[PDB]
Amino acid sequence: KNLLRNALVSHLDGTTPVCEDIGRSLLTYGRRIPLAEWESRIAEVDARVVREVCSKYFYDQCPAVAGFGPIEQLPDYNRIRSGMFWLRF
Amino acid sequence: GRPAVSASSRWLEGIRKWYYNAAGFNKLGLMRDDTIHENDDVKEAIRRLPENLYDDRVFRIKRALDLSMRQQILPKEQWTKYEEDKSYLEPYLKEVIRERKEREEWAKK
Amino acid sequence: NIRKSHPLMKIVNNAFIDLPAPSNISSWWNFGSLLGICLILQILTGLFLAMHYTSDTTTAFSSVTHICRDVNYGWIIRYMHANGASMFFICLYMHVGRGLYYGSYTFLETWNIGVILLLTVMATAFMGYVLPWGQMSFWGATVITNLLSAIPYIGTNLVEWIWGGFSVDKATLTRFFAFHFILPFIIMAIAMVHLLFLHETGSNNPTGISSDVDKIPFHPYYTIKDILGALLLILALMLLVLFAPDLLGDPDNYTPANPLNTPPHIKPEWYFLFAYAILRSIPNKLGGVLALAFSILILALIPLLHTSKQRSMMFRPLSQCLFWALVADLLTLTWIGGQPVEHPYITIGQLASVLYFLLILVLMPTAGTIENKLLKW
Amino acid sequence: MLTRFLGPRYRQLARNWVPTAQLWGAVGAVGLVWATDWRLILDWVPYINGKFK
Amino acid sequence: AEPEHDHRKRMGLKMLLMMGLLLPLVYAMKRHKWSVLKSRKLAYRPP
Ligand code: HEM
Ligand code: HEM
Ligand SMILES: C[C@@]1(c2ccc(Oc3ccccc3)cc2)OC(=O)N(Nc2ccccc2)C1=O
Repeated sequence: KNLLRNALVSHLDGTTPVCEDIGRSLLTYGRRIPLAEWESRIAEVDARVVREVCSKYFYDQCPAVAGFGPIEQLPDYNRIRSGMFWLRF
Repeated sequence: GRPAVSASSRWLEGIRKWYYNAAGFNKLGLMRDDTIHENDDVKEAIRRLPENLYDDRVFRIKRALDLSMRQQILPKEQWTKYEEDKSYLEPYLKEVIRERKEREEWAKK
Repeated sequence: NIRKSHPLMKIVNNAFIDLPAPSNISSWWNFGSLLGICLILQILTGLFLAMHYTSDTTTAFSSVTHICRDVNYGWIIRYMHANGASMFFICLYMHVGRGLYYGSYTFLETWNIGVILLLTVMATAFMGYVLPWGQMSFWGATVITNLLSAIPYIGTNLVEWIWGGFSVDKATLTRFFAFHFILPFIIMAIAMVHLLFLHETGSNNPTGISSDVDKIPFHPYYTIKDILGALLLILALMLLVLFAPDLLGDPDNYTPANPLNTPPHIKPEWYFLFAYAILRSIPNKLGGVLALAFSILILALIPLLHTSKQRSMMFRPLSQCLFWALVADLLTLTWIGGQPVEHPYITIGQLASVLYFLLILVLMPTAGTIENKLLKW
Repeated sequence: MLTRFLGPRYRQLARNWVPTAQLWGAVGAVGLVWATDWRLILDWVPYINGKFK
Repeated sequence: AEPEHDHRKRMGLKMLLMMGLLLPLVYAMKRHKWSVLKSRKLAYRPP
């Protein structure tokens, strides 16, 4: 959480990054979303939220894999796919 | 030390060309040299190929192994045509055999 | 956690999980794991049969019937054993054929170990079959044992030695029980050594061309391919056990002991037929047994007779025809080995015997040489 | 000295795995019961009364 | 001679019935996992 707070604030430092943020936020969210709202969102996150939210997008999900280079040892897709779930769970 | 052509040579060629088609490695896109049994003389010949040939053979072999697993073959339009079949490994292999044979003749004295 | 570091799972991982294997190995490659399943099968059922069988001349035939009638489910265990022995040979045959056709024998050590594994299981099955002390068990035991008597100078001290007497009697049934119990454990060790030498290079494939550019992990792929194929081995085994228990089993072993009376037409088990025909062909004591030994011991000469510039027979029309002529010839030997030594049969049996050797020692190697020339190699 | 595993994080870890450990026992119980045909335990399941009385 | 005769064929029934369930299923498990290889596509793109 703290890492996100520092990142959020560290980023919006100076006219250019803030401008880019105003400009594109309006494109995406439609509004600006003031620091404080982000803060409340972040505050709401606890272990449970991480577990659930992660499970939803990650758990037993088919990934997209891209590889370039000396990739003979890159695991087979089935093998990568089996790493997306845990047999003890 | 030359002149001749023969209707017979064509029959011999026709028999070779016949067997080549019967062998069928050309249905997998392979070329003759791709199918040679890698012994030491051969591994060294593979080793001496220039990048382009070395890489082409790798891709052809992969293409064939992949066909073999699906027990499929290439469209007839893509089979390797006898007589468009390049003896790319031969000269390296012959040379590696010559040098070995030389080593052997030296080991005799 | 990790499969790779633990001194033990590291072996497992390197043998069944991460072992790089050819993307293209065929059904023909399933037999090695089926041979392993066979060995384990024989081991488990074998064992439970040992908890109830007795090795004395008197009660031997009887204890086996005790198993089939009295002991809970002994019949199913007994039939799985018997039919498992046949499957084991079915698998040996395919496995050895696969190696010939595809040039796999070029892995010298692992192929040589295979031959040893072949002789070991044949030794094992022989001792096994004698165990119930039936008519064929006895006479088969008498025939095979006497082969050793052909050996010059020391021939007879040897058979009597292996007998522990003046003929197949008491002493032999007991020792055969013993050797038949230990052999499969010794086989198991040789098989691990077989698998060790094989991993040194990994598997060959249908094309006879290196697959290092297209290796896949043994695990998800061959793990499931092997499972599926085990279930097929099982169906075929059960069909026998559960629908045709006596089909390969000779009716004469259902009659006890007769050292005094040899059955009219004694017939080998099945997997010995072709070799039995070869031994019989030639009307000579020594030469028959020599031909017999050579008929199997020939596998180890195979590698010296490789003549082709290619490994597999996949791109070799001539060799292919001769290969099947070999198979067709073996099938002829099988038919002939199960038939009376008479008119049409002895001549057919002698010509098939020269053909077997003629094609391995001369025909195949000559085909390889002309296939090379045809290709301008 | 097992006090290395005594603290808040370990207690949260213990919690997150309770349902899993619970459900594993479920699997083990039902599985032991069904493999030995636990006369005692089974006689209570509605169907699976293939022991009449 | 063969007291087990009737139990054997009842088992035998079950063996074909079970085998007829498992065979298609295990076969489908293997195809699923082999999907990835069977439909994979290759392309060579040398300099
Ligand atoms: C675990 C090691 C083994 C043990 C302890 C074992 C035990 C036995 C016993 C006690 C018998 C006599 C009872 C009967 O005939 O049914 C027997 C017979 C036999 N076993 Fe084994 N055996 C073992 C490995 C093998 C192997 C490797 C083979 C070869 C595949 C084999 C094939 C046979 C055969 C053919 C018979 C004669 C079967 C018959 O028709 O009755 N067994 N075995
Ligand atoms: C107890 C008997 C045997 C066992 C347990 C056994 C087990 C195996 C296993 C697990 C493989 C790995 C892959 C495959 O399925 O092909 C294999 C491959 C091989 N075995 Fe055996 N086998 C036995 C008998 C033989 C015999 C009789 C021979 C030849 C006389 C033989 C020579 C080979 C060879 C040459 C390969 C090379 C693989 C290939 O080229 O595809 N083995 N065996
Ligand atoms: C099962 C059998 C047997 C087992 C293993 C054998 O080993 C070989 C198999 C093939 C090739 C060489 C040996 C041979 C016979 O044991 C046995 O008593 N017989 N019966 C028999 C009948 C007539 C002549 C000789 C033998 C077998 O078939």
